[PDB]
Amino acid sequence: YAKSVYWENTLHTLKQRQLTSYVGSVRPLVTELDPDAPIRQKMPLDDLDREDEVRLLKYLFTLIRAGMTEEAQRLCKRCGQAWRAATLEGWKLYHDPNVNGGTELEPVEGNPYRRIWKISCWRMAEDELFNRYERAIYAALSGNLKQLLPVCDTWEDTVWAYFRVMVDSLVEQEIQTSVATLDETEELPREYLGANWTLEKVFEELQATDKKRVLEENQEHYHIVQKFLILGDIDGLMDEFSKWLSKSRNNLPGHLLRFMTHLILFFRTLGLQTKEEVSIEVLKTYIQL
Amino acid sequence: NSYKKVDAAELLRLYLNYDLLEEAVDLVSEYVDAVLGKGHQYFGIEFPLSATAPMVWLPYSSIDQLLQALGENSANSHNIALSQKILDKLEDYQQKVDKATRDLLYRRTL
Amino acid sequence: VSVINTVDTSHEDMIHDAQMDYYGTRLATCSSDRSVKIFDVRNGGQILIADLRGHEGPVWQVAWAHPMYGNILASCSYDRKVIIWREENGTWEKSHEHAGHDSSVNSVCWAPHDYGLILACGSSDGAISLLTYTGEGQWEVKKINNAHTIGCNAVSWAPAVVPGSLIDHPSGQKPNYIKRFASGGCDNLIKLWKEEEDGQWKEEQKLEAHSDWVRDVAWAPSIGLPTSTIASCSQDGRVFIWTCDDASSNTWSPKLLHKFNDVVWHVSWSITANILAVSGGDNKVTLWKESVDGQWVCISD
Amino acid sequence: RRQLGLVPREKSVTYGKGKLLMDMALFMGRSFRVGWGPNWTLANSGEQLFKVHLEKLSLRQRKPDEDMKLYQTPLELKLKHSTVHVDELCPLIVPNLGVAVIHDYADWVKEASGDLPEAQIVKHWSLTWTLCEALWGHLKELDSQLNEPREYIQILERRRAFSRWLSCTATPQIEEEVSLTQKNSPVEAVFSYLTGKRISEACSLAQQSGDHRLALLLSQFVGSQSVRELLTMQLVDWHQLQADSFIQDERLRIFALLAGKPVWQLSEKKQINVCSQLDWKRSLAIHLWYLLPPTASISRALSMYEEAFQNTSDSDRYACSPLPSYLEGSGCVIAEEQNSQTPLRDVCFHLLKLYSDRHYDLNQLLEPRSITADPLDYRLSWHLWEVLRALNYTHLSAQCEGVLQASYAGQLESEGLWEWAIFVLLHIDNSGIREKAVRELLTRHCQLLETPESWAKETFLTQKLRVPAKWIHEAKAVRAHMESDKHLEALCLFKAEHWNRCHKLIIRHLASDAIINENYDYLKGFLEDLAPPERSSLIQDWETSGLVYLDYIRVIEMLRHIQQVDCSGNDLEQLHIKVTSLCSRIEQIQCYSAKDRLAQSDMAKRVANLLRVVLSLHHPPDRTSDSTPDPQRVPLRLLAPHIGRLPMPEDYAMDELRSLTQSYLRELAVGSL
Repeated sequence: YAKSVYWENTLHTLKQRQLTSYVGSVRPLVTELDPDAPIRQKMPLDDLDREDEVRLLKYLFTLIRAGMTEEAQRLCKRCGQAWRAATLEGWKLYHDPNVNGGTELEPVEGNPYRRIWKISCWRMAEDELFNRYERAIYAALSGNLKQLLPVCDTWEDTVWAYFRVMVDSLVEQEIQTSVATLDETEELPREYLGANWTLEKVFEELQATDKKRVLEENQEHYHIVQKFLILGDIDGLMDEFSKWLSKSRNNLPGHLLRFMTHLILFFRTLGLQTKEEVSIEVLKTYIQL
Repeated sequence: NSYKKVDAAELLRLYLNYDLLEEAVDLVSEYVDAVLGKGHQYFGIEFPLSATAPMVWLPYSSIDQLLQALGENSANSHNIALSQKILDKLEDYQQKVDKATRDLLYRRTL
Repeated sequence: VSVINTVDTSHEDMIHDAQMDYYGTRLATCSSDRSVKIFDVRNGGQILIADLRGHEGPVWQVAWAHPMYGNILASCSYDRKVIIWREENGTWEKSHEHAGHDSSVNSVCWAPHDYGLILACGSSDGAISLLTYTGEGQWEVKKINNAHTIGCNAVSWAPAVVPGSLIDHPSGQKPNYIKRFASGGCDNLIKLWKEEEDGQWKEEQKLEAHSDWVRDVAWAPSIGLPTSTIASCSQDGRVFIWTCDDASSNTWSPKLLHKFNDVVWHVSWSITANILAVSGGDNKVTLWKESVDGQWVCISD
Repeated sequence: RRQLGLVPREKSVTYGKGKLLMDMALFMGRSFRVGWGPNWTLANSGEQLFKVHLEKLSLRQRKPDEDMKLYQTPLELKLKHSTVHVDELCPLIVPNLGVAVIHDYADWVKEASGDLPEAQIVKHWSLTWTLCEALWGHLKELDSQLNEPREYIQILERRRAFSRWLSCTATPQIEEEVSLTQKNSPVEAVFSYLTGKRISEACSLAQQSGDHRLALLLSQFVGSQSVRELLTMQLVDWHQLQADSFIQDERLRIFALLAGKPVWQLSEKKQINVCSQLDWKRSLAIHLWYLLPPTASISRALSMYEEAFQNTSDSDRYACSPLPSYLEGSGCVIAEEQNSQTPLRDVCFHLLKLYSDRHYDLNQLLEPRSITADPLDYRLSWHLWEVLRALNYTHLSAQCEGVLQASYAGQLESEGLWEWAIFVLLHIDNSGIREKAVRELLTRHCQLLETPESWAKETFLTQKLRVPAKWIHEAKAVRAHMESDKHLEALCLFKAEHWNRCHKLIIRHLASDAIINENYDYLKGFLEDLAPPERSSLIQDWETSGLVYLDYIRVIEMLRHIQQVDCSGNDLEQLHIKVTSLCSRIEQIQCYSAKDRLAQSDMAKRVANLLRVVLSLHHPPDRTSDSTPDPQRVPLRLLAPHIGRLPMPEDYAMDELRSLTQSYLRELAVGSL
């Protein structure tokens, strides 16, 4: 709805209330126009800007959920949110290359207060006054799995939430072991710094979830293959193929039997071992396809 | 003249509960004329009867009971005159409620 | 018919409404004496629970919430207010006060619990308000300005299972609850209202058959019935039933039930939808039944 | 004063002024509203039905020991003759396609037809179900045939059975008519017997009266058409010769009946109508026995009877109209009602029409006005439809089925049979309406007091009707919110399998008082059924709360056991590991009240003493003194690193320090010996 200014309808409504001809109803609204005014005053926008902010925040999350964080910055820049376009940079790892004595001059990269910025982004994830998608945007850049899972509404989104935070947490553990910072007096949360991770664990937590969709998708044939290829476990994968053939042989999807055959041929072409009695019975089932 | 600005109907309920029928007749004689703007400020009323205002109200339940409470003593000419003093004034009011209603309907149909 | 109880409701002045809870264990009553009075009525007893004074005018309707949200009551007044009241630990206090109307608020009605805790209110300015509980004591307020011309008199919600409106849904998805309500006014109109995909509220359909000011309107509960049905009453003494025989057609038929000797004030559906109660201007109630021949027969005269 | 009444409306100063919109006390100051409640209850404020009544819509004046059997016995018959299907989220109940139900009902009403005060309604239901026995039920004649019984034999046995029913519907009135007429006119008594097919008794009375050539004539009339034609000539001759006018009109009425003449025209211009003064059943019986051959159908007798009571252009009416038994004898000449385009008739006549025409109306057949003097009594209406649906009649409207099922389910809610209102609503084919109607009704009627009556209805609904028990406890949780009990809310929410609602209530309202009273074995009953990995991996905050309270209880249980049995070092290693796992976790409990903070500190004082008893069983003495193991011999070196984590107040922690300095000074006093 907004097409020449950020929060254009609330800005128009304030400029209309400043006119001594305002015989309108006084809907409670923000009186300030910085992007924190709704949370500092605990007051609403008018409902056109309050649709556009909710539309925009889902598109920004959908782009970051696709690695398109640079497009999420360009969408913030395109929608007049020059401020949110800058917050979407603050996660970048710090570097001054010139410390090693350059022959010419090179740029300084990242954020030398990335730790304090992650603490601040975690604080933006945990107040219920922020939108689920803005909380998830800052969570996916600060390790807050606990505020990210409230938006991840597919199996792929739920696997992604665990793996995205597992990398971010292991990166923080190597950095906070190797980079001796001084006089920093605030902690990143011990639920995230004290996080033990394994691949097997992530694929038990994905079976502990209340999200019934994920519990039904975590039983379909390719999502099962995706678990086992991520684990590297070919031994349990051939017992899945046995657990399928022994129940379903004549009824299996013909393209899944083409895939099961060609994955066994790929493993054999790499010299990787398989449960050859089951490899034989997949091949016999595919000749019988 | 404090309590009239809070509820003249809870005062009229009290005056009927305590048989103060002449104070009730002159309280109704003020209240109807306060709604007709001659003293609205003494009855808490923001706006007297106009096709430019909120809609008004009167305790007709208590007024019907006052007219009966007078008429129960119909052997007295004073009770008859006090009843007429209400009735004659309530049409002098209700002809203006009719006009204010017609003046308002002609401002919600244009 | 047989009497159970004859409650001595301690009101000094005219009663405008009398409503029980979802279980018939409690009774709320409102009046010209600026009070709402709540009673226990179990087993034919009477005990006063509260004298809820705290409107400043005559109170024109009461409405109990569904017990899924706890012991909540709403009431509306001549003073432009709608007050929400709640019992917590066994005492009653005010849990909201909405004064956002430009004249007397003549009716209130809660949504089906399936839509969330939402109240609707109709006003003598011509508007309607909707109040949605957002959480932790807070309320969103939507105001449908000019919803009726001359004034708004009554509001009643559509039941959250619209008949037929499930056939296209494959097993394992949620119902898309199409929130709707009906409202009557001094424009002689009944109007049907819907929430759209932006969360705004819209005039969906008009229902035009009374020759005078509509006093009240009530939607029938969709228990067993495959049709969608409404009752409404008028200042010319009519009552119409209105059927909608196909929920995809959105098309309504007016069926005259009766025309009385004076005004009809209110219309009230049984909790099994099969019977209508009708409040007449000669201070009576009459009771009405649909036959298997689809004809509306009196059961009180 | 005293307060006066509300002044009656014709003396109100507001009278007629409801349009004066600018004064709210004229516009609404004499309006009122009314509120329905469950069981067909109403709240009111009018002139007769300040004050409010509570009222009920109810049928008759309460003999519960009698009234309820006229619902419950038919319902415990119908629940044998439907199947229950469980392939949806809400089960469906469907009729058993067949005939048997007609006999279950017909022989039940034969028993019920005696002493019961609803005797007029029960006897009309007896006519309806013995008519279903006559028109679709068989068990006796056709059922003797070890071959598929031909349509012709069915049409004939249907007429043979109905040619009993039209006598059984006539006998008590004939037996009163004869008791009166016999001693004044034997000719009217003989005619009355003949209108019920009692030809043997008519012949017997004619030999008793001295009318022997009338008795002889009557004795032969059961077959030979020649006698019907011989009396047809004899009447034509007596009329043409003007000899008729010297014979009794009452006797000419018998001769006309026998001759198969419904009206006879005499030489006086008198007419003798044979059906005059009779009821509608004996009128139809004259068409079935005297105006037709042995070889005609029921449908031809019914159509010749309908040809006898309507207006034509060419004949006077000679039969009466078919009317419900509660309108018979009334004298009501229905004056052609100028709205009611369908004239009312008996349910027995509508069933005879549906037997004569498979596409005849079901709406006027199932409407209670055809059955009873009450527009609220759907008892027979629903049980007729749930036999016609079993007989594969399918041309009722879904609005009319919906109005029948909702009206009879409301009749069952109102007189208190709400579990049978569920049985009716479970015959709703539409799943989305069926689930909501059953859950909405359960949400009203399920009580927190699990009484013998609630338990009988809950076990009936779950064990007969297969109603998912989750919704009984969903309803009890919605009731527990209204009646504030958060133990019965937690328990009924737990009986609906959403773990986080039970757990985050237990940890705030049930855990602290249960620990404070050492009621461990009760708190355990909630926690070990929450504990399984397929439930507990869904629970927020479990490992720092519910698992801490539960590991504390299971540590107490494993010591309660070791204090009674010769257990192994492997089990005491486990106990020391379980205690060491618990100290820096009682450390972590979310204690919202002073009770929770006291439960946490007494759990901590108990754990500090458990740790000593576990360690003195790891440090037993050498085998030179037969003494019990000393908890004060425990090394300080194994106690202090774990006690220095327990959330204990000074009044608990400085006592722990006196116990620790006692073992430290013993580590010195047995270091210098």
